Amino acid sequence: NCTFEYVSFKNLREFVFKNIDGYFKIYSKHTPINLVRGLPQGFSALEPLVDLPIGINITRFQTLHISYAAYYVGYLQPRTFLLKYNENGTITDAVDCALDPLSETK
Amino acid sequence: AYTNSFTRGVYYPDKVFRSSVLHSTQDLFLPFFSNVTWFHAIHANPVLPFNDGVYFASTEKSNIIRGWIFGTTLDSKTQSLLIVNNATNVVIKVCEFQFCNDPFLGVNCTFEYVSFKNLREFVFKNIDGYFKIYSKHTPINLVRGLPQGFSALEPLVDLPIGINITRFQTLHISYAAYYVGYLQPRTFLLKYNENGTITDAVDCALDPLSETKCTLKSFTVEKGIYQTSNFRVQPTESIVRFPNITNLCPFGEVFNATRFASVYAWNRKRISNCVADYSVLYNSASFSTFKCYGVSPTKLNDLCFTNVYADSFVIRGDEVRQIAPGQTGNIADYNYKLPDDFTGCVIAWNSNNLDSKVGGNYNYLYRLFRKSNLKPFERDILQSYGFQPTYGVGYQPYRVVVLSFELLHAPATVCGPKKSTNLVKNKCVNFNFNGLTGTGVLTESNKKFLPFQQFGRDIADTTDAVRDPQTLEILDITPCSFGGVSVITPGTNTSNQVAVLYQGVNCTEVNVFQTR
Amino acid sequence: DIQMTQSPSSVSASVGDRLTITCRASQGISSWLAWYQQKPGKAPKLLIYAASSLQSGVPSRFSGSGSGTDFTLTISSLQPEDFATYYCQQANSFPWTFGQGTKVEIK
Amino acid sequence: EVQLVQSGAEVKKPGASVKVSCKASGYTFTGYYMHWVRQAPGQGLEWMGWINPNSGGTNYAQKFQGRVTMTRDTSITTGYMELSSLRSDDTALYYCARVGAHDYYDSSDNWFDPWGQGTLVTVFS
Ligand SMILES: *[C@@H]1O[C@H](CO)[C@@H](O[C@@H]2O[C@H](CO)[C@@H](O)[C@H](O)[C@H]2NC(C)=O)[C@H](O)[C@H]1NC(C)=O
Ligand SMILES: *[C@@H]1O[C@H](CO)[C@@H](O[C@@H]2O[C@H](CO)[C@@H](O)[C@H](O)[C@H]2NC(C)=O)[C@H](O)[C@H]1NC(C)=O
Ligand SMILES: *[C@@H]1O[C@H](CO)[C@@H](O)[C@H](O)[C@H]1NC(C)=O
Ligand SMILES: *[C@@H]1O[C@H](CO)[C@@H](O)[C@H](O)[C@H]1NC(C)=O
Ligand SMILES: *[C@@H]1O[C@H](CO)[C@@H](O)[C@H](O)[C@H]1NC(C)=O
Ligand SMILES: *[C@@H]1O[C@H](CO)[C@@H](O)[C@H](O)[C@H]1NC(C)=O
Ligand SMILES: *[C@@H]1O[C@H](CO)[C@@H](O)[C@H](O)[C@H]1NC(C)=O
Ligand SMILES: *[C@@H]1O[C@H](CO)[C@@H](O)[C@H](O)[C@H]1NC(C)=O
Ligand SMILES: *[C@@H]1O[C@H](CO)[C@@H](O)[C@H](O)[C@H]1NC(C)=O
Ligand SMILES: *[C@@H]1O[C@H](CO)[C@@H](O)[C@H](O)[C@H]1NC(C)=O
Ligand SMILES: *[C@@H]1O[C@H](CO)[C@@H](O)[C@H](O)[C@H]1NC(C)=O
Repeated sequence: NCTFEYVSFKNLREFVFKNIDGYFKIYSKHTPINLVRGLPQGFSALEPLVDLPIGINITRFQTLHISYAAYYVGYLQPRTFLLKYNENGTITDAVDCALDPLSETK
Repeated sequence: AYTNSFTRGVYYPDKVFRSSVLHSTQDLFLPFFSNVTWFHAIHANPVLPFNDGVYFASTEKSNIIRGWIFGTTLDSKTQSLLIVNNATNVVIKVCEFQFCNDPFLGVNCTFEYVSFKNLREFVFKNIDGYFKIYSKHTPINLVRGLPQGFSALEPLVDLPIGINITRFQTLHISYAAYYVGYLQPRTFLLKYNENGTITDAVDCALDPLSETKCTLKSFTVEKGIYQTSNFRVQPTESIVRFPNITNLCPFGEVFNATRFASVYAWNRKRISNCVADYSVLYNSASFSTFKCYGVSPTKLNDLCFTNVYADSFVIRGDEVRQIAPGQTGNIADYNYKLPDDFTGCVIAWNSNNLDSKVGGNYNYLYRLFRKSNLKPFERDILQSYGFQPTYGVGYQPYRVVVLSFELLHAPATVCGPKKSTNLVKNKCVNFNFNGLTGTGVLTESNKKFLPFQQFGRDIADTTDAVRDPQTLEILDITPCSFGGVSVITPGTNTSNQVAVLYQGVNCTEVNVFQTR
Repeated sequence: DIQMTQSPSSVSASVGDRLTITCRASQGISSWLAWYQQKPGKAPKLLIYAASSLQSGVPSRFSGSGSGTDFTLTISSLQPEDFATYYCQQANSFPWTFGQGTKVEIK
Repeated sequence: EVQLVQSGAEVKKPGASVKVSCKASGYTFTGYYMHWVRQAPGQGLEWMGWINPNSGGTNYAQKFQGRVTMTRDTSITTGYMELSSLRSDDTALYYCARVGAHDYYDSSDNWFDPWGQGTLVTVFS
């Protein structure tokens, strides 16, 4: 009962998965890193790649490991952000308008 | 023949007394200096259009013109206004008169009334069924043409006839030239003297000087520069853009399927995540039955749906009529049932060449008995059809495709591919890029959009540029030239010559001097 | 229902005459019209269908024309055996309905 | 030969019923509708209804609804028209006629062809 099918540390692969009015929006950014212990510190914006109009109520998820890789899970909140667009239209910085009074001032 | 209307054709717009005042009013007036057709009555009484109102004038020396006829056919089939003035008796009738092939005077009626040296001007207009007649009589001494000057026409008669008047003809006395003009929704500035008589007028669209006079509500303009009207370039054509081939939908493998299923075991194909091109139903005239319910096929390529279901099966001609909401029979009740609120289209064509064998094709079956009727869109999985080439049209096989459209509270992935047009650069156009519309000039740009970015915006959040969905180039959107029109003039006590400044524009879209 | 009005109700013509019979529908029926011939003591017989198509075996002096609301049965060269009553019939919509018939007599 | 042969003329009392038969031969019986058309003294023709001999479905003119019944017996390729509660103006020539289909006007199959010879029903005491 399939309704859709598509077929096409050194590497950090970040993703955002959100469902707005039935649309499953996937964002990602790949960048080389040289760090095993934890997430590298820095800023990098994730571009959209895929938008699947599935309309599915998603409440849980699980990862898939290749067995013969740490991963992190965060949650989104309705925060206001100030996004800095450079001359090429790439987001290079951001201010979380509720992190602290200085960010609120900015 | 044509003559100069000069300043004729001004009438009192209403019944209000005014004095020592310049009053600006918008009504159907004869444009100043317009051309009016010149007819002769020497040694010529055609039927003229009425349009939105007619200005009429004549010059007389022996009272040759004695009446007018207004109507549509002038042949006793409809009501036609007839006005006749014979010696001292003015006669007005609206009977369904039977007129001659060429009406003239020799030397079911709903209304009746009975009462060169002379210029008699008239205005005839119909507003909401009221036929309004204005006129002014004045002595003249001129045979060649209309005298030059200004004279306002007072109202005399208002007949609430409610008759649609589109043509008129004049009446000549045979043992007198006349002019026909047309009214336009122009704005006029009317000068009322101390006695309430209109003595002059300004046509607020004759020229920039008249626009200035109207702006200041005066017949005298002091030396200086005045802003009278905003200039705005209009678009010439629309531009509709959609990708050339985003993603098509496999409607071919549903209609052109090598083999079909029986009606009791009808096959369902799910259409999702693809642009639905319905032009294969429009172009392909090989369809026998094409009926839609709840939606129209023309307004289908511009409408989104959450999902589309394509049901396909085979029945005979007598059963094709059963594939519809509110139908009964073996097929509707036991094989394939459509709900009463079905929203879709039913397509069928004669497949006798494919689904018939010389020994009878018995591979297509149908359910004959069932303890209850099927629910809408139910598939229950028997009698065999067995079609022959010599079968009657009602018993020949037919391949049916039933497209059903659903719209739920979910994202719609199936919408439709609308035809694209050519793109015109460096011209004011009304553009549509992936559903985003607007007006502006499309030019080449050097903006490096990222592969995921489709539209650009400026500080004001307006659209700055778009990426053409067919050719991955960035086009700048510059709103079409606009500004203001200023009139530079010395006072009217010196000269009526003016200069016009078009503010913040190039001398392109408009003795021309380009300034900053 | 769709009313079919035939004219004339009767016509007398000579052998060899060209004869025209008209049928007017109360609304548009495209080409959904037929013409039948009923000879004395016999059942009607299809002559023309789809306004202008000749039924197999029918003499080609019987022809039809028209579309929409106005239809014409033509007999190009009248024969004595054409003494009969002729009926138009619409099949655009049920109930299928007939004209009142045109009686053809021979001088 | 394709032919429709009807039963013989009958007299029936007012209020009674009549059942006319139409035996088909020379064609695929279940492959064509059978229609009934009647012709009253003023030789007008009046469509009565049809039976689909394949499905058994029927459709009657509103004038005869509740009073006419059309049936068939496929095993003997015969159709029947029964008209009940007969009245004086039911005196008429009753015809059966073959019709191939009710969709495409462009085919000769889809018109009345052929007709039976008619059955005269006289309603009188
Ligand atoms: C996805 O979740 C929404 C919301 O929880 C569901 O919407 C509910 O639908 C039922 C009947 O369809 C209603 O009685 C509820 O009131 C709806 N919820 C709200 C909050 O209004 C939706 O049906 C779910 N989809 C699926 C496939 O389970
Ligand atoms: C005079 O003209 C008007 C407008 O052409 C006619 O109004 C039309 O009336 C019919 C039915 O009465 C409507 O179907 C049309 O839509 C109307 N037109 C418009 C533009 O709305 C009016 O009937 C005409 N009067 C006479 C006597 O012919
Ligand atoms: C298939 O999934 C859809 C979800 O949209 C559901 O409505 C349908 O009933 C399912 N069919 C079967 C046979 O599970
Ligand atoms: C934008 O891209 C160009 C090359 O396409 C690069 O030279 C330039 O430095 C980039 N801009 C920034 C702010 O890095
Ligand atoms: C009216 O006709 C005159 C010559 O008869 C011409 O000079 C004038 O330009 C015409 N008016 C317009 C608006 O073209
Ligand atoms: C003028 O015309 C009217 C209308 O036809 C006619 O009745 C009348 O006799 C004519 N003559 C006079 C002197 O009124
Ligand atoms: C008379 O004219 C009126 C127009 O208002 C029309 O309605 C009416 O039917 C006409 N009567 C006759 C007998 O022509
Ligand atoms: C107004 O009418 C009077 C006479 O009634 C006349 O003397 C006066 O000059 C008129 N006004 C103008 C501006 O002509
Ligand atoms: C759409 O048009 C572009 C521009 O020519 C072309 O390169 C591309 O291949 C087209 N799309 C398809 C599916 O061919
Ligand atoms: C016209 O009016 C202007 C007022 O700006 C004045 O300076 C000028 O001298 C006047 N000229 C005449 C001829 O009255
Ligand atoms: C006006 O247009 C000309 C050519 O059409 C161009 O050379 C000039 O720079 C333009 N001026 C402005 C102010 O846009």
